[PDB]
Amino acid sequence: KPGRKTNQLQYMQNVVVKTLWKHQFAWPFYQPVDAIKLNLPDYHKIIKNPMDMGTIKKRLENNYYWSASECMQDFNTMFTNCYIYNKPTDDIVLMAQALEKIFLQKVAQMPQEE
Ligand SMILES: CC(=O)OC[C@]12CC[C@H]3[C@H](C[C@H]4O[C@]45CCCC(=O)[C@]35C)[C@]1(O)CC[C@@]2(O)[C@@](C)(O)[C@@H]1CC(C)=C(C)C(=O)O1
Repeated sequence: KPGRKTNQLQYMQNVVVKTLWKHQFAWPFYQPVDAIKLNLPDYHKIIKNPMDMGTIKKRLENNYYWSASECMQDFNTMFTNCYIYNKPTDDIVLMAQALEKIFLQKVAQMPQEE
């Protein structure tokens, strides 16, 4: 509920979200995993905290977050869910790993808070 705009949250929108959206492998993460549309009967049993980059993009627009660290945790949840749910050989796993590498590169260049 307490939410806000900081230099760091601004960077999460204008650099991190904007760069990741453009990647060739980003499209599966544009919206919540839909267990009905994708015929995944155990998804919501296995993954208790779903997250996707569409939801993060909206939270940033609605000043949902108090700090960039909160936003980073949601990206982490999005990636970790993919790794936990899927098999090691699944291409979606390699897609997530490519996105997460870029995410981390951007987080490392993020301006320090205050
Ligand atoms: C269609 C869709 O959106 O997903 C389907 C799929 C992910 C994407 C896959 C692929 C099937 C192969 O068809 C390929 C062909 C080559 C490459 C490829 O990308 C896709 C489209 C799927 O692998 C089948 C199952 C699966 O649903 C997930 C469960 O593995 C999810 C789906 C989602 C949204 C996430 C984030 C997750 O953790 O995992």
